[PDB]
Amino acid sequence: MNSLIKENMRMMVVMEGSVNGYQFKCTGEGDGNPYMGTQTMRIKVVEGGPLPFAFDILATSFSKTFIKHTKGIPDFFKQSFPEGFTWERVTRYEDGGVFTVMQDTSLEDGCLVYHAKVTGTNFPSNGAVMQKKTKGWEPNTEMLYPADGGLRGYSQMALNVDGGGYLSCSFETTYRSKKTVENFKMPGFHFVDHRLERLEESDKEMFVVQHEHAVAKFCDLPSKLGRL
Amino acid sequence: MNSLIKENMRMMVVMEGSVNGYQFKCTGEGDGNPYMGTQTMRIKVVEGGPLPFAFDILATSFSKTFIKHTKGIPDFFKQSFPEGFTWERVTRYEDGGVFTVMQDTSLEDGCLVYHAKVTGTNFPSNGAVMQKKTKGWEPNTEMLYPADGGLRGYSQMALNVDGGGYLSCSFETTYRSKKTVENFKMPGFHFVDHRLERLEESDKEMFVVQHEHAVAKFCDLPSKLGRL
Repeated sequence: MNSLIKENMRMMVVMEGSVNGYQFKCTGEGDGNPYMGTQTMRIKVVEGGPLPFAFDILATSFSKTFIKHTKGIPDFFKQSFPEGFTWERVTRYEDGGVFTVMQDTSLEDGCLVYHAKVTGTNFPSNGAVMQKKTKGWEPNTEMLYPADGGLRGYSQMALNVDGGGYLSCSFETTYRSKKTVENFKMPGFHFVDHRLERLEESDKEMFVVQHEHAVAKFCDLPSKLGRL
Repeated sequence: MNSLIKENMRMMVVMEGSVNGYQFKCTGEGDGNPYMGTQTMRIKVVEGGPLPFAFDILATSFSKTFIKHTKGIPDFFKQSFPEGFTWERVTRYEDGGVFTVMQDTSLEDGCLVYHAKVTGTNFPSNGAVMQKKTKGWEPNTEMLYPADGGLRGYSQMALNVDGGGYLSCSFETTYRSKKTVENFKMPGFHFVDHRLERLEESDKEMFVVQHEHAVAKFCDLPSKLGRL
């Protein structure tokens, strides 16, 4: 309902960085329905492939404009255009892996443009990520509230691994709008349900197709205090 | 649908421990509708009151039998009777407070009986908890999966504070059944939505009434992979 965010939008991304020292670069292009909360991206590893670590640890770093907003929840991301927004995140893994990201989101000639700078370290050589024994993420519920002149999110995610168990992680995200705070409506406390899925891959994950469904919502449960 | 867990059940609790060294003891009694996911408890501070820290940090330690289970999710807790279950948890606060709990849940003469041993430390003297500037929890979504011969949960919660912002925390819980694993159905990966609310208080929180609504569920979002 921002005139610049159409019911169908394209996006492209460049990701550069390293994991455990292993330098790489990826590019991607995709499209989605921003108001329906759906999107698809086709990603290529263009430098350093095939990568010696699980592509799953990169998956959350490739698109916040495509969240369906329900109930009365203002859309931090769609309201930000044309100025756009940034996000920064630190993910911590249960077996010691760490992944840090700085992301810029812009709009140019009608297409969303993403740059992600990423740094991963301390993934154990014996672990599912460096042995490529990982098998995709579960859905998850992000918890958000305004903080520090931006929007803070907190996430906890479970990564399936070979044999049938899970590797957990958590992250904190700080989302920042390039539009001045006086010129958009800030949301309050809310949730975003996510379901990040891999649809296709080839060539030892040198090509990956990912999809996300995402919906901003309140907790569905009734309240004894008349609270959202 | 365990014959020992009736549609209305009573419970009683004893909590003993300390926070920042401050010893205390609480007792409580309540009742609820286990299959509806609702419960109410009336709690008294019987030693050490009035407490010099926010009662809100004790709130999650006072009842897992009262979760409404949807879809196909076996109920770890209701299946455990008559043997019962335990839980252990470590909560970590964003301003450094830490709270550790060991809990036993039994059934005696038709009433649920809880014992919670709690230890809290490193709450800052300047913080909302020790200045009693806290104003109740937001709802939250716990993420669970079987692990270590038990059920693991991961939670992240936001505590309202005076002035309008939040103090965040996270915790990991290990739930263990006293019934042998061969004799009940273990759930898979799932979520529990919670809404823990304070309804009444008196006497500088020497008396507190709390309510919880809790529902076990899958993520509501559609999947491109035919997954729950």
